[PDB]
Amino acid sequence: EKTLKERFSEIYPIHAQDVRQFVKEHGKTKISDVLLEQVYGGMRGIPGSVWEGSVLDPEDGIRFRGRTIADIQKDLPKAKGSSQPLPEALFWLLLTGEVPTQAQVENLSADLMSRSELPSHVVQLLDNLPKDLHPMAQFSIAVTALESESKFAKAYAQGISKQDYWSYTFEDSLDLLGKLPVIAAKIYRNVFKDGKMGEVDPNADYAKNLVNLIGSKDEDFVDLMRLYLTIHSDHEGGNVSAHTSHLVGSALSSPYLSLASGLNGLAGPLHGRANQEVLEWLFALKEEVNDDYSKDTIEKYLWDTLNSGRVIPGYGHAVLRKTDPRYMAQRKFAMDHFPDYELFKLVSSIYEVAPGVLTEHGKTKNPWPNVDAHSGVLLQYYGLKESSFYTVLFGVSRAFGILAQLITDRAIGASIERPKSYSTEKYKELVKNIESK
Amino acid sequence: QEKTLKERFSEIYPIHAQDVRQFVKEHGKTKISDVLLEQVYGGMRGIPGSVWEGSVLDPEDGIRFRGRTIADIQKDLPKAKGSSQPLPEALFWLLLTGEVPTQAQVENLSADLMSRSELPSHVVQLLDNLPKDLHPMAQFSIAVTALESESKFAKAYAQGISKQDYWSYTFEDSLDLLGKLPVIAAKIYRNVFKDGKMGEVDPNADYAKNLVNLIGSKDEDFVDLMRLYLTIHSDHEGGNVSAHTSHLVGSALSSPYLSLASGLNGLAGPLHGRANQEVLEWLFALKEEVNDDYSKDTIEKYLWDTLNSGRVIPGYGHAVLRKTDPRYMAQRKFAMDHFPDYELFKLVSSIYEVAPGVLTEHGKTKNPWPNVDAHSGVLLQYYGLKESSFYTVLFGVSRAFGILAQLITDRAIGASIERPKSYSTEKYKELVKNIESKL
Ligand SMILES: [Cl-]
Ligand SMILES: [Cl-]
Repeated sequence: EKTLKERFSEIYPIHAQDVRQFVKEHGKTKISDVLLEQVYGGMRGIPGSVWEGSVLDPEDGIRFRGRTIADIQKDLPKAKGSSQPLPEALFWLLLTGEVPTQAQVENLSADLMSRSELPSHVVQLLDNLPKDLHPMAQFSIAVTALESESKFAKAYAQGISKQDYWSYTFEDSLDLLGKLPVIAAKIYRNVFKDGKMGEVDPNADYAKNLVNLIGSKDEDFVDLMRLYLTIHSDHEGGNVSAHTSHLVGSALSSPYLSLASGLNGLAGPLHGRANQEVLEWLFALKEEVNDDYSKDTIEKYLWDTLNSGRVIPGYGHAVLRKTDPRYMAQRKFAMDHFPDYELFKLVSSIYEVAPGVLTEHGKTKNPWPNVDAHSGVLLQYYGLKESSFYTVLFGVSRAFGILAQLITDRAIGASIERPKSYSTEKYKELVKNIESK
Repeated sequence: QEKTLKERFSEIYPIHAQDVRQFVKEHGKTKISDVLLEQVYGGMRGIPGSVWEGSVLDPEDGIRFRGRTIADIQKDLPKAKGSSQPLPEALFWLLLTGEVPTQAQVENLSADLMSRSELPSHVVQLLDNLPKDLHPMAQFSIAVTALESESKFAKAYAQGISKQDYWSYTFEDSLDLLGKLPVIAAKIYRNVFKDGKMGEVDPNADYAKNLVNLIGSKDEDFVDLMRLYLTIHSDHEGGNVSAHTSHLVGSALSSPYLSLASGLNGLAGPLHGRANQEVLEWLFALKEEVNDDYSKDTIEKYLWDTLNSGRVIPGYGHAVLRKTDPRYMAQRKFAMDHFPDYELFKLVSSIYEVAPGVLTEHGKTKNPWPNVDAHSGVLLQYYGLKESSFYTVLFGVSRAFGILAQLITDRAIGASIERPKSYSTEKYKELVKNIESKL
């Protein structure tokens, strides 16, 4: 059977020619306006990214290569005896657009584990960093330190042609992905435990390797991380982390510098800590209700929150018109594994009444929860109680979607992202000249 | 006593914010550009997608810092005593406030940066243990990211400050970071290319002098060159990859450390921060081929060969600027006042005398004039900075002035998070087809 690289080598030329023909025959078609309020409002609504892996369906939720969450939960290969989709199977789908067989996933898992040994200088680096340096900073530092191994950087310096960039980008990406669970686990053991990691089982999959090194053999913990790392793998190219990695990657920086930069954007409080924000709100709610998850007590707390200008964290979509299927997938996991967990029963009680209160409030068009409203409770259940580590887990997942698009961008020879800038003084000049024609 | 940078800026940004607010409220619906399909598939070239106050490129007069040309800042900005060169700390004041600081204000700002220049021990340990084969730019952004433990904005945000006070902690982190950048860069240079031994910071020295001192020199002509170098590379609009990257990461409220580190990683890209080294590599190849013959006949032959072979003359040819880069002329003048007999400079000057006419007669170059990158390497080579894998670190030590100036301004006016919309190629096809069917 074909490997991932072999199958992608047959698919990318078709995509590259299709893109060139598409732009040649339709490049002059205007697809949007640029209003002054958009360049001053973070380019909101501007089509400014070509991202193949995932598209947000406003009616069915995020779609990975046309597949919904229910689609990948049904079609993607699973580990033996498990019901959860494997994140490396989704990576295959993101990169190629095709569903891999069972044997292709396991061979890809084995290939990832064979690339998972951290170089000596990275282990030394991480063991000496102070514990009060945030794990996301330690995360992107470790990723940057792997640049000495970059096959793409060496290939560029040795005059490799542009049409061969993808191959070394691919190898760097798989080299990087194999070491991400080891880096994340090393940071977790050093900062929060005794600094002792296990060893990488070469037959373990991506998620199982991360959980084992973190320090558990619980198969239910392994299944949760398979679900977690899958559903967080990709969400369009407009978000800060995806856009940052594409931007740095478009100047031909290696996957290591592109992922490290994307992680720093994911570290931003407005981007990657929605998980932590929900959990702090849950604990602040739990301290005043004291096991009372009744309809009246929760609805009163929700009305007092909505009437005080605040919002319910994790609720209210801008575009999605129903409950995030990623939220439902985590809800099914909790109901099958620990339905009587107090922190879940609190989350479940909010889900039972919060859509109705937000609707009655009338200031929320789509009163439904997202993935971040349900992820922290499951992590807490398995002992991942240190929320300052949650964005690291987010980064271990989203790196799949980030590196898939990075490989694709080099395969088609995507150009450097360089828009034009003006000062406010100059924008007032441009606008004055336009409005007086 | 005169106002500090923080005190003067705190008086200026409320005016800038109200002007931005009223401008967008009245004119927000005005269309300023189109988005063609070839643009979203072409890196958004020509798209207005950034608000960058510090610098704007004047197509006739070169890059302007808050309206000031290179000649303007050479005249108006304060200088170090006995020196004719502009101080980068002075340009930073101008980039942030739009106003020219006094001599005493620049000196107190230099002293403040030096008081924050002490690297914490875990950064010293980290840099010393990094292997020599790890690229300096990678070590540069690693060390900057390691300083995140000192971030006052990160600690204040977690405590729960108001949105109106974001800029204040962003400002402090930015000055804390600026003070340590010469130390980080010099430590890297000693460890990778020298004996790993470094001097101590002089609390009375300026930003460029501290950098040259720790690298291992006290030559005043070297210090003056670095004053000029760090000044003219400080900022160049907001569309370039490193400036755009730091704005994008900063728009998610990441600290200046993570924002600058991400910007440096973009600057490390071969298509962004290596024009200086590309020109130098091409200069050395010419010298080997011409056997040190720099005659007009010999150089013009080599230039026609390069253009007829389908290649470009590195550093020559602007897309917009219609004359020689004033930053090139400022560097040409420095060499003629310090070492006009240097052979490598005579090569650069010999090229400058004949390349514009050759490119013009060749007829394939609209603006056949050299940029700042055509002349920076030869100056760095004269004073012993011959390790070209270090030039982008020096570029970053300068460009961080403009990056951090805009990041402070972004937080002061509460700039929104940059988040455009993406589509797959399949969805773009459906979008284009529906648009064309209605035309
Ligand atoms: Cl985002
Ligand atoms: Cl650029």
